[PDB]
Amino acid sequence: SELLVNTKSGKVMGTRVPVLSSHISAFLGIPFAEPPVGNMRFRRPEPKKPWSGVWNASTYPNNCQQYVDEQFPGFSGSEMWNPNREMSEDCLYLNIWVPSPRPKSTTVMVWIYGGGFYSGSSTLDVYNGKYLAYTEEVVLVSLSYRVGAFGFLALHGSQEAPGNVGLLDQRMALQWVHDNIQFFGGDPKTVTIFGESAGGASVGMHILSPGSRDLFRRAILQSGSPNCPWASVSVAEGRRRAVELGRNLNCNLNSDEELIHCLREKKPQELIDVEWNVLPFDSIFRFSFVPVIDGEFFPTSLESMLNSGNFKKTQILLGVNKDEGSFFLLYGAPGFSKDSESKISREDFMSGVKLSVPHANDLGLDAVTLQYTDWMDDNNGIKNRDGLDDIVGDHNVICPLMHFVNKYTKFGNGTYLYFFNHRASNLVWPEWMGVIHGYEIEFVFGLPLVKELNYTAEEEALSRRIMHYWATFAKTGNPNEPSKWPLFTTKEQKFIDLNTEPMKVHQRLRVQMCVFWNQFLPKLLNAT
Amino acid sequence: SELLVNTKSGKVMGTRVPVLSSHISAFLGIPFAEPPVGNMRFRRPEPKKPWSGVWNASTYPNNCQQYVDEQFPGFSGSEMWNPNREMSEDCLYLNIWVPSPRPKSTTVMVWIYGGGFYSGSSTLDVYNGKYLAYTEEVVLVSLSYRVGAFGFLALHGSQEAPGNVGLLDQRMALQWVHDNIQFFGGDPKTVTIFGESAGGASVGMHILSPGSRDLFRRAILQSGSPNCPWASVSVAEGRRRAVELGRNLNCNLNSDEELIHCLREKKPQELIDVEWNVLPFDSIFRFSFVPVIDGEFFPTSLESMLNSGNFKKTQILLGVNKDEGSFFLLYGAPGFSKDSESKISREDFMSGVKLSVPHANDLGLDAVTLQYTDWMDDNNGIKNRDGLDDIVGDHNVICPLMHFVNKYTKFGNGTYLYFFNHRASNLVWPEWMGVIHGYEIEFVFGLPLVKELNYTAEEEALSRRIMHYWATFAKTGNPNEPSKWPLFTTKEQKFIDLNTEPMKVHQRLRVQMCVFWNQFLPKLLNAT
Ligand SMILES: O=c1ccc2c([nH]1)CCC[C@H]2NCCCCCCCCCCNc1c2c(nc3ccccc13)CCCC2
Ligand SMILES: O=c1ccc2c([nH]1)CCC[C@H]2NCCCCCCCCCCNc1c2c(nc3ccccc13)CCCC2
Ligand SMILES: *[C@@H]1O[C@H](CO)[C@@H](O)[C@H](O)[C@H]1NC(C)=O
Ligand SMILES: *[C@@H]1O[C@H](CO)[C@@H](O)[C@H](O)[C@H]1NC(C)=O
Ligand SMILES: *[C@@H]1O[C@H](CO)[C@@H](O)[C@H](O)[C@H]1NC(C)=O
Ligand SMILES: *[C@@H]1O[C@H](CO)[C@@H](O)[C@H](O)[C@H]1NC(C)=O
Repeated sequence: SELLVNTKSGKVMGTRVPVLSSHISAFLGIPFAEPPVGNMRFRRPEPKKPWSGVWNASTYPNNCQQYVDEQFPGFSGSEMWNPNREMSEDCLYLNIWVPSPRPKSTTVMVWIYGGGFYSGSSTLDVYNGKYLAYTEEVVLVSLSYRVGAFGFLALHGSQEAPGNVGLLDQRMALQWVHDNIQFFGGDPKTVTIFGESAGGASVGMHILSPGSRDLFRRAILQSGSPNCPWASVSVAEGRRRAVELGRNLNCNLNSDEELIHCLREKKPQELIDVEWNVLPFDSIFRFSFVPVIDGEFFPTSLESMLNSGNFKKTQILLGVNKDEGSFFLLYGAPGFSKDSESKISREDFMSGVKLSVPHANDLGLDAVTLQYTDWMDDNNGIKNRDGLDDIVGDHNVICPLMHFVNKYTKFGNGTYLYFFNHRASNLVWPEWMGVIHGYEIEFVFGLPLVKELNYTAEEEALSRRIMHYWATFAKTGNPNEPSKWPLFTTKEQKFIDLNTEPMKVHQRLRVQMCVFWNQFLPKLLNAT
Repeated sequence: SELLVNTKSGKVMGTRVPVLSSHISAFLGIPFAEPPVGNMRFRRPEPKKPWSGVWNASTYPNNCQQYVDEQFPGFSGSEMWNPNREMSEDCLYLNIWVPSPRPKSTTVMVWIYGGGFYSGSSTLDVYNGKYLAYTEEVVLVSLSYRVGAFGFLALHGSQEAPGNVGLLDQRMALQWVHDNIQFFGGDPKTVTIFGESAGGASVGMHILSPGSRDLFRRAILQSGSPNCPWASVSVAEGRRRAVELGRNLNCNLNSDEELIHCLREKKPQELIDVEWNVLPFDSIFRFSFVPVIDGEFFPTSLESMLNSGNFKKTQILLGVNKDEGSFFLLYGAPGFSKDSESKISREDFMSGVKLSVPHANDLGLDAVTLQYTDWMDDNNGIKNRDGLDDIVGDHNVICPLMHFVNKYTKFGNGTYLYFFNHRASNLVWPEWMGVIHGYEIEFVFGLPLVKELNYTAEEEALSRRIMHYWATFAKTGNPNEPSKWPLFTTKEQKFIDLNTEPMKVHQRLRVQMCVFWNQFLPKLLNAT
């Protein structure tokens, strides 16, 4: 049977699903690790023990325990990101969509969800892999990994909560794909890992980590990169946050063992209830438990690894959206709200910059403020709002990505860069938010091909070329079919806009602002 | 003309090639069998029909259809093993390097490539025979043979895909050398067949097979022997895999004729795409289509043939490398990777032993684990990594070879044993891999004599003594020129280390571990 597959872990039985008036097989909820519960909470993942009998992979698995967004109850704009299954610490599963008839040995794509390392689910409707698997004939995999304290509580030195375990969950699912995807018709020598936001940062982290490099072929990074300011912390900062988490739950803090034991007796929701209290600064776009530069998963600092070419050399395709920062301001900065145009006073602009570059002294805050203010029109509310939006996006996503791409390209085997600036016709978020962080995903997963979702015909056409670019790149290392997306090179630095207009090629994506964020401000904060 | 040679099959025209500031003649691509295409796929080879006119033997022939390594695109360490010519089922050719001026009747050496019986090419740069032909004045021949399903699909009972045809390809090239090498100045009564890994196992198979014995004089086996656990299967297992291959390609499986007809209509790459899906166990160092103990090429089981002295009696020179197993763990076991020191956890060690002795029950896995674990330091990552490396190498190469050599020596006419443990100064593979499977070949073929390859002067000197040992042994049955490599005897069991230090003689190569693999574990698995 087409729905029965024999893996090295045991037999698994899928389910047939309809897609654009046709059908494909889906194997939902395949376990790849032992449930990280009880004493295994905070520990490195262990491989799933093989099972006898047939594993029912006909329904989505649980989502990992995470903070749930309740800012706009029932608003589809925000709820489409929340867990749509019951949450459970027993959440280490992967999902596979396989073309029908079963391919023999085709291109594989593995999706790694984002969510700032504190949330995310592989089961969301925008991540439904049937459209891409079907339209491009690829075997599409989506994995899961522990987030929040469960995935990233870090007490360096302890083997009980070493940190980075959520990245080790990702690695284990990739080990499983490498080892078993051939039975589903996937080619283990042609797997592309791709992800957005924290998922894109994760993809970049597996490209850097010696221990993950051999498990995949190529990579796609969407609005995220490994060196993002919110994507990692030192082992000392990770320790300080773990201790502060324990302090919030009245834990004995005399030894790592005492702290970890206490944290393990707490119900999941007790950890999530105080998670946000450990941030060191009043800040925006900062998450509590994220990867740690531990000397193992990351052998040295991310920057020296980038400088010395200490990373997987292959092809990469990556890019950013026009208004990466808007939703972080909506959710966390004074003066911004969902139902108003959010014109910002100079006072709110300034408290907004303080929130956006939490680690800066007064001189640094003045350098950012000057760089983003039009002094011939300083009380223009629209300009203040847009300037703040760009500050958040440039500092947190764009400039870190541009720095990663220029460092990568020097040693890599091929780079394709994009700038996604299409505002969807059916967007439910207000206009001031522009092309929002996460909104290129629906085009990557082909949602505009389904009539009921109400996209325009040109949006469907855009979705189809993006999917074909992503799959063609996954298959060959080049998004182009033998109008050209030019290669990004050290010298030329070309990239394309990705929207409904005829392709335009440009150069040096946000160079002006990124020289400020990647060279000047850091020098400024280091001297003062 | 020195480049024109008249053989029993027709005239062939060679090409003059430069070597170490001198020159020799090369006759590349001489056909020895009819192309095994169309309805001849899976069939025994047929002798090449003589041709009129002159055969252009100035360029390398195609390589046989095989799985291609893409784990490290462009890495020279791995690509030096991949086909460097176009692949084609039309691949049955041999290559000859002849000293200049043309010898009258000199020592002949025939190289049989390895590659686990699923890959390999006679045209690789490490197999360039000009250095050895030139430096030692031998006529050097390299043959080819079908690998993968093309060479070893076995449906015992059928004459259409009887199995072992790849070994019959080897035999036919040897028949051709026996019959025609005199015209190239070679002495047909003094031919030494030599090969590495599956090539060394093949050499041992022609020593056992009654039908191949009279076609050569002496033999050299490098890191491989006929009784290796991965080198053969029963006719029942061969049948089960052929049927499973057919099942993977939606073949009618009602009769051998139906299955074979279906398999013959498939394009080469369709067979290679699913080849790895027929292995019975999750395993490492196991290949899908290998020789079958069929009652014809091998009259009875390999072990009873060894026990009863049913094999060619002559002299043999053979040996092993220090870390035969490392690359198989890199490529197939969790926790190992090219760019890290690969320190293994106890968990990865254990899943590694399961993968390495696929055919063992739990008690057997416990016996291997206990034998290779230092219990005073069980979490030592380096020790776990090295222990696993030794398990793979001892079980797959060393102990099978030691068993073959002790059985052979009882009836043979002279044995010389070696242990190659020199790690090359210019090795591109990480340190943890040690003296890798296949890395003595470059010394046997004299690559260190070419300055541009960057070896040390002592490496050049080592290469020169190995080449002179191999050629002197091929010419006389003794590697020594009238410091001595002592004869391996039943009583003394002496062998030498082969490296840049002064020769040291030792005894009983890995006896302790090999008594475990050759006597205890098999008894254990047979009783339980
Ligand atoms: O001092 C502090 C700092 C923060 C906070 C507190 N105290 C107290 C508790 C509330 C917490 N605030 C809730 C913030 C949660 C994280 C900020 C981001 C808003 C929620 C994002 C959820 N999901 C989205 C995701 C993506 N795009 C989106 C776009 C629009 C709206 C929501 C999106 C892209 C993929 C990742 C998830
Ligand atoms: O369940 C399974 C088991 C295996 C596999 C799959 N599924 C799915 C497909 C991939 C296949 N894995 C690829 C394995 C290929 C064979 C394992 C060995 C690695 C490739 C060896 C290629 N060439 C080499 C050869 C030699 N020495 C070498 C040394 C270092 C690196 C490569 C070397 C010595 C001569 C023979 C070839
Ligand atoms: C798999 O689970 C679903 C719902 O949990 C159920 O409808 C279906 O019958 C199950 N299949 C089998 C054979 O257990
Ligand atoms: C990628 O590598 C191959 C060989 O290693 C080389 O021929 C090709 O030019 C490289 N491409 C780029 C964009 O560096
Ligand atoms: C032999 O073939 C090579 C290339 O295919 C060519 O350069 C050479 O001229 C050929 N020799 C003859 C006489 O056909
Ligand atoms: C090899 O055989 C010859 C004669 O058959 C004999 O004189 C010689 O001693 C033998 N050598 C060995 C090592 O058995």
